[PDB]
Amino acid sequence: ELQPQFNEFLANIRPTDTQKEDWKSGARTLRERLKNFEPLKEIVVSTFLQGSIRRSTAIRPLGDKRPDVDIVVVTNLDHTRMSPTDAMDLFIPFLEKYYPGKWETQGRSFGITLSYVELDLVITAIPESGAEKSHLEQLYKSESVLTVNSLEEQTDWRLNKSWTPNTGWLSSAQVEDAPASEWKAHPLVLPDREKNEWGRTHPLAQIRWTAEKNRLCNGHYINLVRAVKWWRQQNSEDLPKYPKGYPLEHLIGNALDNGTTSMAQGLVQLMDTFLSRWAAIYNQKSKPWLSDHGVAEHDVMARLTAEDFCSFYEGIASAAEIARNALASEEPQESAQLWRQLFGSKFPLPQKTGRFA
Amino acid sequence: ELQPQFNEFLANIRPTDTQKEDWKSGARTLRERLKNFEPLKEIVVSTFLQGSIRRSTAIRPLGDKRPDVDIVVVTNLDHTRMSPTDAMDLFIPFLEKYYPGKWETQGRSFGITLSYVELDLVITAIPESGAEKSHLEQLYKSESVLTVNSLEEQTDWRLNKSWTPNTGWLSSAQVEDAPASEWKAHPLVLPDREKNEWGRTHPLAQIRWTAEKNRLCNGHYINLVRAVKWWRQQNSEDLPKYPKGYPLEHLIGNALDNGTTSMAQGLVQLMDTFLSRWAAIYNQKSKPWLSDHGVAEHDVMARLTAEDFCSFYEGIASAAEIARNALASEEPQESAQLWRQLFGSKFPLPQKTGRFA
Amino acid sequence: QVPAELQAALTLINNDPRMRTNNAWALSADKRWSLKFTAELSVPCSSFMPDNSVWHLVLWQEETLIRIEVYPDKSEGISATFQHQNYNFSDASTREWTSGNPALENTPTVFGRNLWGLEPEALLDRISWRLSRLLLWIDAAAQEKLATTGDAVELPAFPDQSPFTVIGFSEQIDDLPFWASKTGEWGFASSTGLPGAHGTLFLREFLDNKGKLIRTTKWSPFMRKGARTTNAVWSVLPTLPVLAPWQAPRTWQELSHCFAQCGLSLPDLFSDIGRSVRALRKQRAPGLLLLGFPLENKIGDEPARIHWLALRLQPLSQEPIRWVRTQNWAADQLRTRGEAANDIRSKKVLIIGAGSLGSMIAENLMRIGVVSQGILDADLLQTGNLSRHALTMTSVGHNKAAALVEHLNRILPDASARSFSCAFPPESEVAKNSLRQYDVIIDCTGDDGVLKSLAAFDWKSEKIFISLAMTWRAEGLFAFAASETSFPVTDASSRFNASASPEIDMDEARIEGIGAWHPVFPARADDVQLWAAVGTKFICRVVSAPGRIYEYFKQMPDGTVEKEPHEY
Amino acid sequence: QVPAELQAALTLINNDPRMRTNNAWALSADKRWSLKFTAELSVPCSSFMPDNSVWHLVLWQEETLIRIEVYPDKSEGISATFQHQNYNFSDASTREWTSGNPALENTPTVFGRNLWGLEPEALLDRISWRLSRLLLWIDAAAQEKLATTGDAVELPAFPDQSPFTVIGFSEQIDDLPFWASKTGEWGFASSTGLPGAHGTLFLREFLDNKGKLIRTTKWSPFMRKGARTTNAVWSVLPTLPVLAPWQAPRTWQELSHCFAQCGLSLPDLFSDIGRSVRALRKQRAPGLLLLGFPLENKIGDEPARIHWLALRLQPLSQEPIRWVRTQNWAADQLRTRGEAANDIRSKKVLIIGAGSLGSMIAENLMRIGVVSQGILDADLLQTGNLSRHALTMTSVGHNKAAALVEHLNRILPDASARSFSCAFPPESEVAKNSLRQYDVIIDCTGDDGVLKSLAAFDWKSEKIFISLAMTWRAEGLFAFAASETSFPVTDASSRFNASASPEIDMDEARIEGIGAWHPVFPARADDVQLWAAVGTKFICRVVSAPGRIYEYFKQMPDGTVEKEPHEY
Ligand SMILES: Nc1ncnc2c1ncn2[C@@H]1O[C@H](COP(=O)(O)OP(=O)(O)OP(=O)(O)O)[C@@H](O)[C@H]1O
Ligand SMILES: Nc1ncnc2c1ncn2[C@@H]1O[C@H](COP(=O)(O)OP(=O)(O)OP(=O)(O)O)[C@@H](O)[C@H]1O
Ligand SMILES: Nc1ncnc2c1ncn2[C@@H]1O[C@H](COP(=O)(O)OP(=O)(O)O)[C@@H](O)[C@H]1O
Ligand SMILES: Nc1ncnc2c1ncn2[C@@H]1O[C@H](COP(=O)(O)OP(=O)(O)O)[C@@H](O)[C@H]1O
Ligand SMILES: *OP(=O)(O)OC[C@H]1O[C@@H](n2cnc3c(N)ncnc32)[C@H](O)[C@@H]1O
Ligand SMILES: *OP(=O)(O)OC[C@H]1O[C@@H](n2cnc3c(N)ncnc32)[C@H](O)[C@@H]1O
Ligand SMILES: [Mg+2]
Ligand SMILES: [Mg+2]
Ligand SMILES: [Mg+2]
Ligand SMILES: [Mg+2]
Repeated sequence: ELQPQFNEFLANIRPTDTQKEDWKSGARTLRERLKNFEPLKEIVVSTFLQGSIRRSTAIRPLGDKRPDVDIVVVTNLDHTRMSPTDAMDLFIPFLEKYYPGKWETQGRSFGITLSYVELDLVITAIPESGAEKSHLEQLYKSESVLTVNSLEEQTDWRLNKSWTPNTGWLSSAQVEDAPASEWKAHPLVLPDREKNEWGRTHPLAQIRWTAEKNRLCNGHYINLVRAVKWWRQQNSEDLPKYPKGYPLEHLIGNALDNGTTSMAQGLVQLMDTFLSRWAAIYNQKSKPWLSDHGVAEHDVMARLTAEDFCSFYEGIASAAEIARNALASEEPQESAQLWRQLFGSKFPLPQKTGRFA
Repeated sequence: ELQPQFNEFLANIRPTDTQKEDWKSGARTLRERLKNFEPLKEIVVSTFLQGSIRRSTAIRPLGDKRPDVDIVVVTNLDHTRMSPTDAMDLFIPFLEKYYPGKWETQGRSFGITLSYVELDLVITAIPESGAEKSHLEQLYKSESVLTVNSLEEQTDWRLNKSWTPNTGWLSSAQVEDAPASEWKAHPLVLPDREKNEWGRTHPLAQIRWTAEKNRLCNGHYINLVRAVKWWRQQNSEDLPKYPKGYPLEHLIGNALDNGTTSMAQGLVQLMDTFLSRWAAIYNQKSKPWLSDHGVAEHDVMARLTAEDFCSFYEGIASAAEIARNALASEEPQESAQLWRQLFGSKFPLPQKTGRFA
Repeated sequence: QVPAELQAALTLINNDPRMRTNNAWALSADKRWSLKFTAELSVPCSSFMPDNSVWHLVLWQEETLIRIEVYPDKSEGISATFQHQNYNFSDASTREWTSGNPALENTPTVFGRNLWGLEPEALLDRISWRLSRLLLWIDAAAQEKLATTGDAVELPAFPDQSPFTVIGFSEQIDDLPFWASKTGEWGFASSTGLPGAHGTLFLREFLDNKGKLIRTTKWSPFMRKGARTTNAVWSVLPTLPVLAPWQAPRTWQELSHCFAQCGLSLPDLFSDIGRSVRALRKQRAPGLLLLGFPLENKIGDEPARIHWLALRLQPLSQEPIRWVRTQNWAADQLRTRGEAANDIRSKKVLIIGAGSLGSMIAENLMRIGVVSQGILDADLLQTGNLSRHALTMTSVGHNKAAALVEHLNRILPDASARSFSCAFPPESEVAKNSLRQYDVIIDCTGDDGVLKSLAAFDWKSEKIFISLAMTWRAEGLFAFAASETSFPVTDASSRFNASASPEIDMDEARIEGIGAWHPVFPARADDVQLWAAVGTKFICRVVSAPGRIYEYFKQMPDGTVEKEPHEY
Repeated sequence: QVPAELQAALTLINNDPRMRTNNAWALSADKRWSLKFTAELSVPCSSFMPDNSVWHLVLWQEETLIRIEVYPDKSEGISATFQHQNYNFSDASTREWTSGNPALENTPTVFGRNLWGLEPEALLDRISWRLSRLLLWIDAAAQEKLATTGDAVELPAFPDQSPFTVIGFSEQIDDLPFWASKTGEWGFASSTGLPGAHGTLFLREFLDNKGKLIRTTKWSPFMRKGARTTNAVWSVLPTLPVLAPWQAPRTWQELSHCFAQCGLSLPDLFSDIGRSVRALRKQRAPGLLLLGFPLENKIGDEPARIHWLALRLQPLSQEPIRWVRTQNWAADQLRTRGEAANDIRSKKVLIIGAGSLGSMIAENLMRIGVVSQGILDADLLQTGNLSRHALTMTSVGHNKAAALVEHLNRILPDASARSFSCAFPPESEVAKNSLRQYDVIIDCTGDDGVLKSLAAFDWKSEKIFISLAMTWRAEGLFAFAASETSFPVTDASSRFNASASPEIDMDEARIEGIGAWHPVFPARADDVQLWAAVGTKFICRVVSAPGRIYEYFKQMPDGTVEKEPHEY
């Protein structure tokens, strides 16, 4: 089903290597600097990478725009006493010292400008007390949480504190995931948009579910998410502003079925299932209700308007028509052109200098 | 008689030191290069400096103009057989080799352009044969002829082959001049303006007579010549183009009387004697006849027109009036201003950098 | 389990039309993966190389690099050593392959430029590259076309050569006829050890059978002062002693076979050496054997020089021969990495001032080719000066010129430097005559009295005068040059004063130390080195085109150098 | 006859209101012209200097310079030695003048800046200048105002000091209290001779009366390896032993008088030394006497350091005392001629690659102040490399790192360099831990594998990475710098490729020698030195302001250097 061309398209839509080394090195350096800072030595518990970068669901920005990298600093402060503004204000001297003239506070987060990437850090707190807090901190200080590699590189990654990176000379025991009784019922608290109250977040379960879904789909879920995001980018004029980001990924993950064989088949199945499930909601002019993987009392599509969902549904229907006619076509060039209609030009059609010392 | 102001004026009208080292070093280097040249090794006998530079009767050119330095190369060729053009053509390869793009042939001479001065060389020959030629060559290879110092520096200079430069720690025997039976009746042959025939010249007797006249005048003859030349330069508009150069110096030397006490007295006496001697010639509208020091059958004022002499006589009369009224004046400032009327502004009115290695 | 990359490599070998394989991969105790495979030829086979040749592909890793090497099979592989290949020796070990790995990285003329291309990074692509190069190499070896016209004559690989001991010699082109008439003659030779070096010797003189001097080698004054011990035997041969096709003799029997092929007899030579040693009571025992032969620099050219090989010194034994590496230390073979033009390398150079700038300039000139140098200085070296200087604490308390001359003479084997301990101008007339024998005069003193004395000195011939000096805080550089019989001082002073230079401020002038009064001028080592390099380039340019030249150089905070010239 | 210039000088002396003369000029056998003249004072006279002082004006010439000196009269001249003056000693000779010539060239504070002016060139003008300065000096000496607040404390001139022998010591500010409580105590001391130097010694350790260690001096590894011989005696004094006004004691009696003025007794000290020498059988005989005293750097300031003077070691004799010069080799007293900032002098620096650029950079860094350096290399030095390198033929056959470390340790007395003979990355974990103790990592290898290994290495902390390399034919220079936990290799490679650099052509690549195959890259010594200086400046600037920096440098035929930066 024109697999090599799809692989080339995926390679063309992924972030570059220079940016990759930039974000990895920046995360490590920030962790070391935060650890060595005396005023916040006891306060800071952990600093780990999250978001689309960690989940391998990011695309290359068009132009010279810097990619967004999401980092989380877990502390040991008590949210019942301290306001979010105070906790965020405790970190201003550190930024003024180590990052002079490169940091800006916006909303609930801090943004740091590096050479090729932009870091976005959020201050979070643990809402537990006693031995539960000790166990949570021990988990948050493990190698599973403190790894800078994406999910694509580590196909053996599991959410376990007894997990170690398996490295071979060319290519041991596969430790499985931890029971849900140890991490599922323990979320974290983070500031809101207005920094007036603390809400709940839980990213580790999101990462674990993404990894499990990719494993059950033979390593196609993340690439399909990337392809759908690129399609949204290409047809921006005929598509609404939202959904985008994590809600779009959640919709894609819900639509997909376990046991994906190839990319085109998965795309067709995704679009058809999306059309089938939300037809009743579409004809009633409403929006769906989807629960978050971490917190079961939250709605991911809470800030989405009904008209946005209707427009997205219409666009998905058109794309489904195109994909359906593309898959059936047996002529390779015609099928490739049909795919290029949606994905764009990046879908293909079937130096070291001398230094002395 | 305002002697220090006259001394300052003389110091102001003399050639600078940079030019002085330039011409001395250039003459020495040219002599060495001419000696080492194989094709002209036997031909060239001597190379010595002559002219106003040697006789200390030169003035500083106004502007950035390069002073004229006169050099003579004495050879052993036979003028009865060789034409002047052939003898001058024998030296073209040497100039093309050592002075590329800096030499130009004009009239009877070659002109070389140095950094700060301009050399003018003339090829000459000895018209004698036998032991006379040997004696003449021995004289021409002596230290008296091959010295680069001017007459002012060497007050003990004498025309003798047994003369050596007398140098003292702060301040021996004074050898006198050679008898006229050894050098006077032996001139040299040089090309003419059109390089069609050989004429006669004899510069050594000119230098000797200049030295003797300066000695008898207590070292004032050369300075008076310089002052008269500067006066000619200042009042150029009201004066004719000629006489200038050696004929002017000859007129000055003839006019002067032995036993000069001071500069102003000498100037007044010079002008008065000039007016007295040539009054009859002036009222008849003619020119005087003066014999050269070296060759007694030649007239120095041979190319001078009568009208030029008349105009020069009128200018000398006016200058004599000014000098006569200046000398009598007892007020120092008034006398200085009267002198400044003729000589000009240069007549006065009564840094090492740090280098490390 | 066999990893996927090795399976892909197996498929690649199977697919290739001119390659077959049946054995699978195998991991060794030394963490090396090996595979046995046969290769074919597209050219008529030769006696030395068969058509179906068996090889072993071996992959391993040392620190962070992955080594891919193909080794001949011990049982059904090639046995001879060709060009661009290591020695094919089979040892008594569990290894199934030999050590004669072809040097695929080297590109012979037969190897096409487009075919050679470049080396990839991925393991599989590198494997394909190596295999294609191996096929090209084996067909070229079959044709005996590995070395063709235009290629360099590389010496054959020698088995078991100590990587520490070195023997040095000096043979030039003009020495070729002298040895040419001595083909087949043997004699004695003496050597000297390099002082302070590790495992290095060099030849000094050549003798004959009865012990009479025939030739002496010229060295630097540092090397000339040494003990000469006659412990070598030399013999001139018609050609290079190499076995077919390019195999170096490993045992004495093979060397005797090569000698017989040339037309000589090794046992007769040994008997003669023993007899002559008995005859001469002074001689104790030679320890080294030197073989001399005419050698070319390119194939197709004619010999122009004699090369010597050394072996630790019977002809009928099968014992391995111990070889020692030899190097030619001739003048044209010392600076093949970059040298100055001949116009400046043939001049005698005198330098006045062995201080900061002068020592560095002298060292650079000695290192770039100028060997005839003289140094004029009369001061003593102190500990403080070593902050900006070219010598060390082992020269403290010595005259600057003498220590600098010794250091210069310890640089390269062709150095010839002289020292003068007097101050300019010298008093004795003999010293003046000795000074008047130089062609280029360089001033690196920064003193005006020296400039006046230079103008007051009678050089009696035309000379090239160069004056180099630095400014306050080493912010600039004055360079002046002229070509005359006498040095122009007024022009140089005027040019120095006219240039825009920083003013001297006593605030930055630090005192030389505690208990002292006089200050010192501020200058760091890097600034002085920068100006020394610039001055050396200026000297070379001046020598190329003599004339009245003045230049001023200025360093900028960003690290750049700007130049202001003067038009004459 | 008396020349005119001397007559004019006589008239000048006669005309001056505060000067008189009756004797005329006189020529000596040594070609010196001398004149006797009396001078007057405008300030109340002192005991040391009378009002009407008789002097002798002497003129002579050595080579091309004319010396003008005024010497005190032997009969009716001044007898004491003041500041800015040589020792006034009268010898048994035909000379009518002493040797106490005032140093008129030195400008004290009392000497007005406008009054001092500048020195003329003509003899008569110079004479007038010297005479005016002499009058100023004599009135200042009469007022005892030669040394005033703000002036440096110059040590008194010592009679008959050997100009060859030197004694070195190291005293810092923090050592002042330790000696402060030991005023009036005496003990023993040991010294060691500098290897290879001429007439230089240095102190090592200090003992007490019974021979027990109290203090040890730290030196470089080169100096630390030496034999210690206890042949000195030390004693701490309250003040500097100087006689009034600034006269250094010449005989033992004067030294005893100064000791009594301080409040001590020399004969008692000598008797105690003799008794203690008798008691200790191991001690043979001390040969030197060391006197320690607190010293200031400026008049009006307070003491902060201890200075030691040495004399060749009775108190009642009139024999002259032999003095030996002493120097303080403390870290702050070694580079008073220019040094780097403290930010880089306190960092531990590791350099990978002891080849051409690395050795020169290391030498420059050692000479400018950076003393804690480590070198990583595993190759051997050969004769050819000396064409562009910082070592000599005495290091051939050694590991590059070890020889470079020895050379660095032989530079200044405060060097501390280490060598590593392994190749990056090291195999042993201990070596990795040792490497992780450095702050700045510099790469001067020019190899991509090293760049990848640097990114593959776990440094466990934030480091400053600098990479320096040259281009083909040494026409340019790449400089890259970053400050991170891991080395960015992709960005560095992209910056290297983006820069405009000359292409590699094999025509200019000469073969390393005869009998070889591989070529070498062309580069002369001066180009490498230029780039090394530029790189050292770049390193200093990077350390001052860390960050992501890349720069490209290009040399031009005229001798200038241009720079292209990159904006991030
Ligand atoms: N609506 C949401 N519901 C639940 N989690 C959310 C939501 N928005 C954001 N998050 C969480 O916050 C993280 C950062 O949000 P962000 O908007 O930057 O998304 P993203 O997937 O990183 O975006 P992008 O693809 O534009 O780089 C997400 O990875 C997710 O874990
Ligand atoms: N008319 C002349 N009669 C005799 N000798 C002459 C005459 N013109 C020139 N000379 C000789 O030739 C030399 C060079 O002549 P030139 O015209 O250059 O005179 P000069 O005195 O050097 O001039 P200037 O003062 O312009 O430098 C003179 O010094 C003199 O010896
Ligand atoms: N940068 C972030 N890191 C982790 N979790 C986040 C981040 N941004 C948003 N979230 C989670 O996504 C959910 C949606 O947030 P949002 O739509 O901004 O709701 P609100 O406006 O009420 O904060 C929140 O519950 C929050 O926990
Ligand atoms: N450069 C010179 N060097 C020496 N003598 C010169 C020079 N120029 C002219 N003279 C002499 O000055 C005299 C006047 O020359 P000039 O007026 O040119 O006459 P002509 O035109 O007949 O040559 C000549 O007799 C000649 O000997
Ligand atoms: O210009 P040049 O070739 O002399 O410089 C190379 C220097 O760098 C050293 N080098 C190179 N690669 C390494 C590794 N991996 N480890 C240690 N040193 C290394 C060379 O030895 C040479 O000195
Ligand atoms: O920068 P620096 O002071 O070290 O350089 C001065 C060097 O020049 C030598 N020098 C100075 N003057 C002379 C004379 N007249 N003769 C010989 N050498 C001279 C200094 O000795 C110093 O090396
Ligand atoms: Mg994101
Ligand atoms: Mg974000
Ligand atoms: Mg003239
Ligand atoms: Mg002329």
